[PDB]
Amino acid sequence: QPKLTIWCSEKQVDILQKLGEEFKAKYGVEVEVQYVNFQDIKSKFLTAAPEGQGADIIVGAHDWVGELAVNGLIEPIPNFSDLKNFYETALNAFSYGGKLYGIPYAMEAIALIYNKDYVPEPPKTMDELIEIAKQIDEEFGGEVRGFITSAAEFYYIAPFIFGYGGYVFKQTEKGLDVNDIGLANEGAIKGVKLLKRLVDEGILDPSDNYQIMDSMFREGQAAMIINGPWAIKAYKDAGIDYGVAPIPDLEPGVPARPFVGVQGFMVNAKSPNKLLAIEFLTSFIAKKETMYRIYLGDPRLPSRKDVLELVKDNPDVVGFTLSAANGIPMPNVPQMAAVWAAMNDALNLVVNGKATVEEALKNAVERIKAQIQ
Repeated sequence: QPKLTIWCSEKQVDILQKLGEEFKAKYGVEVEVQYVNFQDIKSKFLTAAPEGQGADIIVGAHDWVGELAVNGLIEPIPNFSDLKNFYETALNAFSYGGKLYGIPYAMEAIALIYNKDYVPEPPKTMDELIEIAKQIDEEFGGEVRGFITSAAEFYYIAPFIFGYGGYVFKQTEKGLDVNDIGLANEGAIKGVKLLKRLVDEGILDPSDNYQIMDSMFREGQAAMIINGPWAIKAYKDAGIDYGVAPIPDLEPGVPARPFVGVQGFMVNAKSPNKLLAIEFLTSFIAKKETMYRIYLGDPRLPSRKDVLELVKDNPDVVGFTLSAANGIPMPNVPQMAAVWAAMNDALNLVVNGKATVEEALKNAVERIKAQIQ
């Protein structure tokens, strides 16, 4: 009795069970499908897969790909034509060393979230956002914030840094070059100079952080914020008439490029059944129709362009997904772990007037290059 085991999320079980039944009828292979918590998946896969007890297909975060791939535990996915229908950044997020290592089903990035009671129509550029923030600050006498984001937090400032051509690790045809760090190039400096300008013009406060951004918008005291899909239901429950759009273009023709987190299916490279696993993954799971069902089961930003077309009657999903499509995957390699605190520290120095952008970014990249060695 040849079989495939899949560890998946709770909202995928029924879809994957039915799909596996189709697979069994076409290929004679039984598909056993099991809900496993995201946390339990990475850890149990690392310990079980080396002993031949790993599920044949798992779900997981794109962040795991570098480790899983170098340890030889997940299998490269050969190219197929239907891949043209996936967002480039979803595929890139599941790619390592110039090879694809999974089929993404969901993306996550931040975008412009705005209170329609204060901003009927969202700004198309950052200059327009700034004008609008100003008028809100200077009218409702500082009980309503015109614009809030987490000012000293790298994850929230990234869209400015990357929009202008900043980058963490250079993206090449053979993978991320961890020795080519772009967090202090001209683009990167220009992005953080934008941040600094926001603080200098009194639009952002150096104390601004996530809690303040999130609570003020929920409580009707913020016109425009930059946040992700995870926040929206508490704003919905709180009766905010909110919209979602991409982060305004930095300047004409220069989109903001936020970090993007991606969830995907991966094949066990130790599986005795990996050829059939890859067939199930590429010919069944990866299909437009299946990916659409997956979205209906758990409405996360789709990894496929043709699935977005099918669900775009929701205006939120469009604004978020367009933001994610322009974004940059959080690097899926272990050298990223050192980057966050060095960048958060740099940004902190900038917003509190302690170091110049040029200097804060040069030192952060010095600190990072040193930690990687």
